[PDB]
Amino acid sequence: DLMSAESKDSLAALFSSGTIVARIYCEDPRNTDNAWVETTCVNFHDES
Amino acid sequence: ISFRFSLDQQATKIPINRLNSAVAVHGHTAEAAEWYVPPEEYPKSGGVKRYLIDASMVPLSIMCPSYDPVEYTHPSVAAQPVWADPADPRKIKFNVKDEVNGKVVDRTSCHPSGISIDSNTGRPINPWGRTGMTGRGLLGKWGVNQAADTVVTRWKRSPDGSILERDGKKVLEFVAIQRQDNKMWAIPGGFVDNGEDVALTSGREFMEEALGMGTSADLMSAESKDSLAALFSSGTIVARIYCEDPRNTDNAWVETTCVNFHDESGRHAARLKLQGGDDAEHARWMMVHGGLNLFASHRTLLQHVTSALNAYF
Amino acid sequence: ISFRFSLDQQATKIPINRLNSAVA
Amino acid sequence: SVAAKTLLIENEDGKGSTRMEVQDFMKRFHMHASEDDKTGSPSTAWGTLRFPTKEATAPYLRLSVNDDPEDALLFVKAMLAQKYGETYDRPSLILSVTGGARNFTLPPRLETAIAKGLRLAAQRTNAWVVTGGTNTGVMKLTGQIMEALSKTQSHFIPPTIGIATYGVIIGGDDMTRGEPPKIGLEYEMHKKDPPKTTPLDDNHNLFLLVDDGSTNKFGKEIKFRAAFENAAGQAFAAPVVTIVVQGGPGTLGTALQAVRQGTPIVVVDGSGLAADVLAYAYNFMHNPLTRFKSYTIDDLRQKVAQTFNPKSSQQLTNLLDSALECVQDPNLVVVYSLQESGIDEFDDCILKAIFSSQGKLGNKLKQAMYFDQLDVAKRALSEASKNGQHNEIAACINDNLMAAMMHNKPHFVELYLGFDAKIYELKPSEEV
Amino acid sequence: SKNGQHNEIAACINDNLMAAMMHNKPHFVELYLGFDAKIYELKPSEEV
Ligand SMILES: Nc1ncnc2c1ncn2[C@@H]1O[C@H](COP(=O)(O)OP(=O)(O)OC[C@H]2O[C@@H](O)[C@H](O)[C@@H]2O)[C@@H](O)[C@H]1O
Ligand SMILES: Nc1ncnc2c1ncn2[C@@H]1O[C@H](COP(=O)(O)O)[C@@H](O)[C@H]1O
Ligand SMILES: O=P(O)(O)OC[C@H]1O[C@@H](O)[C@H](O)[C@@H]1O
Ligand SMILES: [Mg+2]
Ligand SMILES: [Mg+2]
Ligand SMILES: [Mg+2]
Repeated sequence: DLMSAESKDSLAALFSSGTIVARIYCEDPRNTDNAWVETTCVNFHDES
Repeated sequence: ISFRFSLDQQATKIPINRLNSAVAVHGHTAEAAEWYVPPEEYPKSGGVKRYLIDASMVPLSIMCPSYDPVEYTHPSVAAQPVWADPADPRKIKFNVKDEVNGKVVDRTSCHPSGISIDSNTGRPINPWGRTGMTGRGLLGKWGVNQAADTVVTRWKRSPDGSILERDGKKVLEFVAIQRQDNKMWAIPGGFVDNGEDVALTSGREFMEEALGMGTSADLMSAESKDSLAALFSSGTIVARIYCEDPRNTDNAWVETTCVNFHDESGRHAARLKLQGGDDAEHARWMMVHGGLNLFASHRTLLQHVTSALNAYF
Repeated sequence: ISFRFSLDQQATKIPINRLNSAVA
Repeated sequence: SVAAKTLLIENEDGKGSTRMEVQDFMKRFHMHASEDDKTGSPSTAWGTLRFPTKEATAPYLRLSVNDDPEDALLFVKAMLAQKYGETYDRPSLILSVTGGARNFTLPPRLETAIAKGLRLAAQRTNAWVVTGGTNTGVMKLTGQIMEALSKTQSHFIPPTIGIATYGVIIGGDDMTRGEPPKIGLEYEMHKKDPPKTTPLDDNHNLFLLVDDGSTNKFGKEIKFRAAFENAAGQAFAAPVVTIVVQGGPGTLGTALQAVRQGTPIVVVDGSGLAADVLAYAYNFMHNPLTRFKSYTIDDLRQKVAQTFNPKSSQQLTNLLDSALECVQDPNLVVVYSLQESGIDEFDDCILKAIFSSQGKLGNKLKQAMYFDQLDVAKRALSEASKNGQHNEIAACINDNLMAAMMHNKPHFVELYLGFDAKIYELKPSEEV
Repeated sequence: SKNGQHNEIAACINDNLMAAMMHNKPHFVELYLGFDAKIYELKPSEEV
């Protein structure tokens, strides 16, 4: 369903402060020699 | 429970490595140029209407050939008082301190580009956008009308003495006046007089408006005067911005310097006897928050005060 | 009441950007 | 009964009442033929209404929005003075009950608890209860409370004044046309008028129909109601206490006008709708207790949007701004909780609202004496004792001791005698 | 009561009051009667 639109402002407020904590190589079981997954991790921390 | 919360927020309190993921939520309506457009009816003008323009057509970089502003000057300004510049703006130097009758006037704008002078009439053009109206209107000085605002603040305290806390930040409280002309609450302040600085103007307007001491109430006890002098000795200029004032025109606009007088202990602020005088009707202590409905761009000024003091907003 | 006051003053404890309006 | 030809209106000096003809006094009330009209025409809509199963008749007056509330106050005083004589029992408390009328749905326990508190306060203080004039919601409930109150009384019956906007009343058309002194006109609540659908409450003792030249528009009587209560409060030197239970947008406007005119309000938290919004706003701005540190302007805005349905951002901003403007002064708002605090503390909230005003100190001591709260009176006297205040204390201590003897409160008599009240310098209210 | 929930409360209050009478718990009977349970709208479990 569609979000109430006052709740949307809160979610936008949550997503405005993110810190990239790591950019590492994944230990993913689907990895091969010609295709591998590497991840960028974004942390959204809610202090309050 | 109060100490546990206070010690807990005293612990996990807190442009590079910063990412904005709001574009996933909104989409193409992430940010827009939400500039200021003054209301159609000019205040105290007897029904004189401006030339209506959309908020997306205002900046001076944009061409806009369909522009026919109205020339209006108020009768009070046209009667030529002491604080009003002459109707012919020639021989006046802008962007530097200019001497009128041996008195210094600032005339410098906080805009980075500066004030540009029209070659045809010699009148200044407002760098902050179009307003649909030429002439001076209710403003007495061509170009930048320097205003000084006085935000006298104290921490909002309960009878037990503990400061009220909302959203993990301490709550401020400021002196607010009800304006005589339009009955909207506002920060005390006024236009900078000729030959005077921001210090004198800020103090004088706060004394005249919030306290009513401008030759109309009574003389202060003289022990109380030392406390008021102690309060006024530590002020920090928090912002120098362009006002979203409805009286602004293309040739006269208000720009404010905001001076914050913060009372950390709260002793000097509690000895003030608030009583509206001069061009203020009522004065009261009012809680600072983001949902305040104040005159012009005073919410931005309060935002700057709370940003500087790490208070709730 | 003593700790509340002490913790409260331990929080909001505090020539350039300084203005003196005592002349008014 | 024989129709009155002359009426006794109390003078503006407050020293006696002069007798003059009814049409001469009644000339000052106006009506609007249409919205466009400003100057107006003579009213011609005043008299008494007879309701089914009610023995007594209720006076009604249709007046305009620009009319002086002191004149309407003089009208109410003149009728009571006519019916019960010059020395009728003056009110020491004006209790205004406002709130939800259509969508006023509540659990039975909350009503009974508010009803018990309202009934006790009303019976102990001989209060004038001012609600709306219609037969819906909390006003109808309050009407039932004063209906039960009206049976145990023997001589003096406190008026239940209903102030309603004219134009919504189904018996409005019948009452205005005709011979101005209408004695005992029958009111038909079941009769079908096509445009209007709201009938008058049969338990209200007097009706003020405020007119502005409109039809089927509500909330036009709010400014006059606040002004009339304030005018009445100044005239009888009695505190005015507004009580807010549930409510829609006009209840918010009623509370806004009440707080602007200096009248304290008592908001019943936990009853839902506008009362929850007002209580949330007050707790966010003033309450230092810990549960309210997570309160925010955004959640308050969400509450206003979910309750009132403003349908636009500017409307939401005006309602939110008005709600925040109501609870700006912490003294003028008293929040009662029907689900957190105790059952017998509603009268303490009403007394706290009375105590929160500025003047009428002798009346405030009298009000404390009526509710049987010595500690409150003792604290007020102790604060006055610490604050010097010898002139104000000496002028009112004698009448308060006298009042304590008349209303049979011996603990208050010993208390007042302990606070430097000489027994032989007591004075009577009237002159022999 | 605080959470509104009027539909779920009204559907189950009658049977609970009935059950309280069958298992001999008078304090629960007074409690359930205080929480807006009309005495004459009580219904039997089986059909006669
Ligand atoms: N005094 C009234 N009497 C009857 N019906 C009313 C009244 N006021 C409004 N209504 C109807 O009820 C609908 C909404 O109901 P509420 O939300 O209960 O209206 P509310 O704003 O609470 O009522 C305000 C009025 O109530 C009085 O206590 C007070 O004097 C105020 O004028 C409105 O659309 C309107 O048709
Ligand atoms: N630059 C100015 N521009 C407009 N009005 C001014 C100015 N200087 C003084 N005034 C006068 O001061 C009044 C209010 O300003 P103030 O009292 O300084 O807050 C105005 O209504 C004018 O009468
Ligand atoms: O002379 P008044 O109108 O009182 O003062 C000017 C005000 O108009 C606002 O833009 C300024 O910030 C200033 O507060
Ligand atoms: Mg001024
Ligand atoms: Mg000013
Ligand atoms: Mg000035």
